[PDB]
Amino acid sequence: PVTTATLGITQVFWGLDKKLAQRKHFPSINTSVSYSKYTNVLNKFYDSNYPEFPVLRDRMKEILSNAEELEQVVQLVGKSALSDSDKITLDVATLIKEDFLQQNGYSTYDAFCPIWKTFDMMRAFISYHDEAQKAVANGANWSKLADSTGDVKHAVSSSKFFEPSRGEKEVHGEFEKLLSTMQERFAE
Amino acid sequence: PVTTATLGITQVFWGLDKKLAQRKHFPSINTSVSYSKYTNVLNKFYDSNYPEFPVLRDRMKEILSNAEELEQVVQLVGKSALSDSDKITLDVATLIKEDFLQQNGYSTYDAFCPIWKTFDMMRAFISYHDEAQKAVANGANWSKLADSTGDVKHAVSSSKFFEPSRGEKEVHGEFEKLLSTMQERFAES
Amino acid sequence: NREQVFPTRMTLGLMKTKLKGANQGYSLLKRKSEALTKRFRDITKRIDDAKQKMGRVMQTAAFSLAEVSYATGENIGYQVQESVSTARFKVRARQENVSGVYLSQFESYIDPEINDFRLTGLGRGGQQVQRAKEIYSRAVETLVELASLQTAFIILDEVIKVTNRRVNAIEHVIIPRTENTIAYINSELDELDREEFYRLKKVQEKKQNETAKL
Amino acid sequence: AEKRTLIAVIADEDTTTGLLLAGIGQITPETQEKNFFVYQEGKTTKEEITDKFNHFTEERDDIAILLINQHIAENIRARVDSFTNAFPAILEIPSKDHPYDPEKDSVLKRV
Repeated sequence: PVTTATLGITQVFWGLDKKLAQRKHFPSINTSVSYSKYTNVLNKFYDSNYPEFPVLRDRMKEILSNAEELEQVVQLVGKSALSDSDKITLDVATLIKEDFLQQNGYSTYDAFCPIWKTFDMMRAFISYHDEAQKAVANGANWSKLADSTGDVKHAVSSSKFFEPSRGEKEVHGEFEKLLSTMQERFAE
Repeated sequence: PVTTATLGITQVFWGLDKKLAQRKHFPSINTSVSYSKYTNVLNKFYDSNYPEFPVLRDRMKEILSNAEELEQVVQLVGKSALSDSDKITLDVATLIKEDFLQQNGYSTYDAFCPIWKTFDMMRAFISYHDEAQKAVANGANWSKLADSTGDVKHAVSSSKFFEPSRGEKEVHGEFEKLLSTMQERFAES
Repeated sequence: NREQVFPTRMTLGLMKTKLKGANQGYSLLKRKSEALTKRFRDITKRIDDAKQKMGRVMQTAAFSLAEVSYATGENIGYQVQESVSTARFKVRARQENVSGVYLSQFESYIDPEINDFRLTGLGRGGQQVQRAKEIYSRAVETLVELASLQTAFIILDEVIKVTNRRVNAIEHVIIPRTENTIAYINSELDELDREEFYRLKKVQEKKQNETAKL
Repeated sequence: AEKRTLIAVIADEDTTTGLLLAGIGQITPETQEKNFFVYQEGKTTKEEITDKFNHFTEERDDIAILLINQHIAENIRARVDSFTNAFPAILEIPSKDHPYDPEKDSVLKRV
């Protein structure tokens, strides 16, 4: 009842995920149950500072929700016959869960991920997902494409290790270079 | 609340299952949930009188638990995928539940099954299970082995009817011949 | 007849979610079984047709081989056995994804390293020997296709069997057990609510009696 | 599997010769084993034929598709029924003067 009343009166609610807490995935914040009703009013700040940020977070939420539905269906039916795009969404959202949402609060690199670094990481992850989807829509087999672009996947997974102490210019500069190699490495 | 408080205070829990109360499987003791905390303290009496009795009861508990798990598997995924060892486990556990564990309290033979007859019956059932496991591990097909040793299986299943009124010596003599008649039949097949 | 789960408000919701998931899995698995069974009847019809065609092709190849042997004047079986160092034709399995399953389909191939036949040293009837070899190769390709369809049939039969077993298992154990657990949990929650109501009614009656006395 | 890449022929002499001419069978010199072994009703025995079929199905892992004559499979009907594994495949190709029997086919019996 206390949680119900707080849900009734509050504007943001970060929901504990028991499943994520059992896997020791920190922070164990449930994406489905949580919410933040301040996105509409914070759209002004996002348009002022990081114009593409809200579109990126809606894309990330769409990817996570689609992956949740596909993971339920996979648990039901063994994932024997999965579309290439569905496999892309599952792999991309697993990567997002492991690298972007998950962060070690005690680690020096991910003690405090600044807003600009978080936006750059979102750019990297969403660009990787879009590039993989476009490459497969061009006809490339997902297995071979993933085998070839494991370097890019490792790059975006390790982008969380970029130390924010280097400054906004240095970190965002490296992300632009990381984003630059995304299109070049996905040509093959 | 009365059941929970009694379980908190007591040391032996003879949980009865109404599923076994129906189908006239008496005593209906639920082997899964039942426990006895005097198992360890009875080791002195067992070492004095029947030294192998705790080992045999541990083996019977292991057989029953393995069969419970295998039956939970089988009710969903069928009995075809089981190995021959799993087939033996299920068969001997059905034998135990239908002959040893179940004791009719109003029949002359099983009105009072004393400790020596119970120990001999555990010896018979555990030796039958061990002989089946060893003979199949040697390479025999379990279906043909069971068809051949149905005589020994029925002799074990008929161990209940040995009247305790015949005496400790006479009954033990009948159980000693049962084991000898068991090894020879399994050796022959 | 029901799961031995401790009743709770959260446990009731978790078990309702489990029931919904079991119903969804049962519906999707029934759809998968129906689609795979339609493909199964298609494969059985193809197997019957391919068996008839393979019988006809085998008869034709046997007639051609008999004609070649008659033209040569002797059995070329010994020469073929002697020249059996390597196989000119090889089959490589391909894991085609038919419907939900990934039943393998064999793919034939020709190796030119030992493609030379036993035409040399046969005495006579070289053209007949070559024609018989070509007919035998065509029959071997047809038989390879039939065997690939047969293996697909066997794999699809196994997958349909396990899928229908899971469907029946769900619909007759998982759904009934989960529904019974839902009913039992709801009954226990209602009993707890009734106990709380009775306790609060005693508290209210005591308060009313105290107020009346004072 | 990808390892199983071969054609097994245990049919009559004429069918074995035809398969060898087509290139279905081979004799490995290093392994001292022949993929296509010539066997007839008079040659060897029913037990020997059954043993050879079992070796081809299990011991000869390279064999992927097995071609057995209907007459040969008649004496090895029990082995054919016991060989319920999908790989390797078993085909009951008819032999000379022995028309293919749909009833005698192992897979057709499962239908």
